[PDB]
Amino acid sequence: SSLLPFSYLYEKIINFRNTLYDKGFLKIKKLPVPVISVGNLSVGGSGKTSFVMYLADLLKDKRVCILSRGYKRKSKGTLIVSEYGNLKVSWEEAGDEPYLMAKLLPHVSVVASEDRYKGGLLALEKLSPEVFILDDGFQHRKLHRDLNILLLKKKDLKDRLLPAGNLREPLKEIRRADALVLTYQEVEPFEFFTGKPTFKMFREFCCLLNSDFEEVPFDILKEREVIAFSGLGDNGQFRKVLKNLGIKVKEFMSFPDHYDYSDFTPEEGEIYLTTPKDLIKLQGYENVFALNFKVKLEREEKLKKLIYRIFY
Repeated sequence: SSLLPFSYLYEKIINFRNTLYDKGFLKIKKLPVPVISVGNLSVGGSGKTSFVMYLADLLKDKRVCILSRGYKRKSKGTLIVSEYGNLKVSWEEAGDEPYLMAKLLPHVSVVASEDRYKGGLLALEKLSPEVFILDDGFQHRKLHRDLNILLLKKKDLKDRLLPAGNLREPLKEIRRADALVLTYQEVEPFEFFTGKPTFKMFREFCCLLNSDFEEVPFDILKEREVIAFSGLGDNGQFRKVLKNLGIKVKEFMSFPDHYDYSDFTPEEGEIYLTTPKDLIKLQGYENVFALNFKVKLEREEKLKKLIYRIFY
């Protein structure tokens, strides 16, 4: 209960901030080329990362560049992670999120930068792309965006601001979005009424991903028990997924959050499962995999059309 005052305080700061942006007291910068945004209001499991990839496949016909956050100080403030598939740095230097994104999109560039506008400059100069994509840039109002997509899960509506709840901004800020994406339909379906474009989003278990991030069937799991493991405190969520899919787990294994899997030595002739985020660190050990979900989006044709109009 003692956290609610802080929440009230936090609300004042955030609303004040947004207010400044609403009435043009703070500058919103513009890039010479189009900019699409993807984000959400809360912390924790979001599904934004899933959408970005799906989005990228819709722009396969064009020159795409991702503008990642690349959290932390150990960046220049700007850095090129991938030149259309080709990784130019290590996962240690680039971070887990951008690196992973780079592999999953072999035909797309990735740029890590705290400041996105600065990321754009380097982008246009060297890679010369046609379109940008902001992952988790809904709060980043510093940079203008033609298409501001916002993601919402059923939990978000029933949640509160930090530090009590999980929201970073009040639900009233939904209005800023140009289009909505209703997430987690596969477990908790719901509708939302705005007048804005709206799309129902499902995630479905499709296959596995090996270390080279090439798809392999999940039939290999049948009639075999597996040894699952997770690098951090996501185990409660990870196990839940394993249980719902109907995968038989003989044992679970948890590791320290910062564990880089340097000293692990896998038994021969055994199958292992883990998270994609951790899989990137296990290139070489030829019998470990990760779960792979793909986005099933209704009214796909309409979404492209939404996207297709911003290029003029």
